[PDB]
Amino acid sequence: GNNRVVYLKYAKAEDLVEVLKGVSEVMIAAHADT
Amino acid sequence: GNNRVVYLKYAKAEDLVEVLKGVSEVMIAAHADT
Amino acid sequence: NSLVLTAPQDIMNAMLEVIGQLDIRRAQVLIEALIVEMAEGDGINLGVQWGS
Amino acid sequence: NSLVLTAPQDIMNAMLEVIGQLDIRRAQVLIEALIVEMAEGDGINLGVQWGS
Amino acid sequence: YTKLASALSSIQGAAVSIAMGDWTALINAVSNDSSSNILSSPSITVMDNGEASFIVGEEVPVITGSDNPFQTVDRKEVGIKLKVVPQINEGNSVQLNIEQEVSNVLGANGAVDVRFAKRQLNTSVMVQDGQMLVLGGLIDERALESESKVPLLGDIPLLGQLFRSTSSQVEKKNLMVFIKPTIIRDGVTADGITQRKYNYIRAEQLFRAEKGLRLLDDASVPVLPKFGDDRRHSPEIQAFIEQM
Amino acid sequence: SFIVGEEVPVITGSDNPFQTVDRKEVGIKLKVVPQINEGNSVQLNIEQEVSNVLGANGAVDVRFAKRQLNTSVMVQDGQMLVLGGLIDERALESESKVPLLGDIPLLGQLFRSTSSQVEKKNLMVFIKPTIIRDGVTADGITQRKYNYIRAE
Amino acid sequence: QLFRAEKGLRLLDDASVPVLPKFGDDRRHSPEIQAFIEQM
Repeated sequence: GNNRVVYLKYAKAEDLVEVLKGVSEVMIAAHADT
Repeated sequence: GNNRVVYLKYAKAEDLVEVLKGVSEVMIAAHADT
Repeated sequence: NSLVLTAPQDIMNAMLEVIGQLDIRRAQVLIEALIVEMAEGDGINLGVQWGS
Repeated sequence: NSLVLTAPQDIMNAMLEVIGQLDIRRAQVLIEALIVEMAEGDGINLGVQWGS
Repeated sequence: YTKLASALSSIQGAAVSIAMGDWTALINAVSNDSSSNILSSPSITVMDNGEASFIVGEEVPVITGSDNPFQTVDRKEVGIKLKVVPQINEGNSVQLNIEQEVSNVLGANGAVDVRFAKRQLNTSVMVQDGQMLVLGGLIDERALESESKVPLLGDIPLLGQLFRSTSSQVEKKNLMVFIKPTIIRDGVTADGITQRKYNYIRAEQLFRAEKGLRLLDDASVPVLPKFGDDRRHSPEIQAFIEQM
Repeated sequence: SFIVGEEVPVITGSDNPFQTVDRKEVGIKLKVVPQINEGNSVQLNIEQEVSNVLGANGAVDVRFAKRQLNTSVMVQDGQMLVLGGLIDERALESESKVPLLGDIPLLGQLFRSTSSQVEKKNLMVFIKPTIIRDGVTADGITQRKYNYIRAE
Repeated sequence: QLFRAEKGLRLLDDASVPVLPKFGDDRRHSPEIQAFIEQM
């Protein structure tokens, strides 16, 4: 399970990418349509 | 099976290229007409 | 409308398979829109004026 | 409308085959469009006015 | 007669003057009613994953930085406009990106340049193969009342109407937009759709040719040929070529 | 490219010291790019337009009546396909009357003013390709058109 | 629209009022054209 896709309920993925970049350092990407 | 062509049902390939570039790193290309 | 390809046998076969998979027919869509507009209006004016 | 080619025998033969495959006749298309326009209109006005 | 002409210029309905001795009574009364009903149906055929544009209308110049030494004029489009990009899934659903507009030109009442009446919907939806979906609409209702009266005389049970002025207005508006896709995959479906539309137009033309021109030849009306038959000469030329 | 029409000057930044005039095309216009498959189908990229000049009623410069279709389709060798169209219907009613006198069963027409209007519009565009591969087909088509004109 | 077609145009034909077709039925000709095409 080296890759996961997480569907967010209340947050915006583009917002969480910046926050999680520091914690991960690992790749983080956001799909806005879904 | 070193090469595959995937036909997308609901997403746009140009959108998924950017997302999958990080996960693949391997070449990813999008054909918009199909 | 032709592709000229030069490559060894294995890359050639892979590329031919990819071309064959991407060289297919597209379907068509007929799209019809329907715009409906209805308007109604009613007014009444009544008055008496006196002058001298 | 000529090509001058210099190359060894094998590249020469390959290039000649490619040229022979790309130097062919194209077909033609006659394209006809058809524009149809129809318009109809009808109106009636009727009134009585009184003056003094 | 200038002042009298100006006084009566804006009168709609009854405005009747009764003289009863150094005292004039002017009675005004009017009732107005209006109705409007409009149906429009633009259509366009595209390929999967392709953009299509449709306009029926006008191209109007407008000022973008106005005798004059330099006006900075730009030409814009008004009318019925449809821009669509479809995307068929592998099955029987179409995702549509749609820009739909109905717009016309209204004269400027106090503006520097002409105005545009505009109704626009921009969205993206999913529809089934041959089903209809509602994109948007508007329901508007409006009621207005107004009264001016003499304070105590205007409430008398019967004689108060002689000291009152009343206006009432009601307006209702209903607008709706629907869209419908249809997938064509083979030649038989396209042939059927084209034959339907062609035969409709040709039937209208044949009916118009039955009741021909009022004071001209009845055969001069343009009528489409039969489906897949191509043009033919008029009967006079046909007889001339048969004789020759 | 095909045009039958007119070339009209328009203002793009208007006596006058500098008008910035540009000349545009109006008329019947057809721009087409075909692509034949290896068999009997043609993919067409089409820009079709019918446009004329209307006088300005309150605008700075002249107006153009315009009907344009831009699309790409697939058609068979000698078959017809519908590209687009418009069905328009319109009904308008108006009445002004004296409130109570205008509803009398017979004498009310003396106190009324009525207007009614109906308008209908139908527009349709079709396209049709035909593949010419040899000289005999082209000769047949040319002979047909030539003989039609010559008979007239 | 059907209610408006019941009380048709004041001084014109009552069938000239635009009325939508039944849900999923598509356009049909007016009765005069229908009779003309039936006779033909």
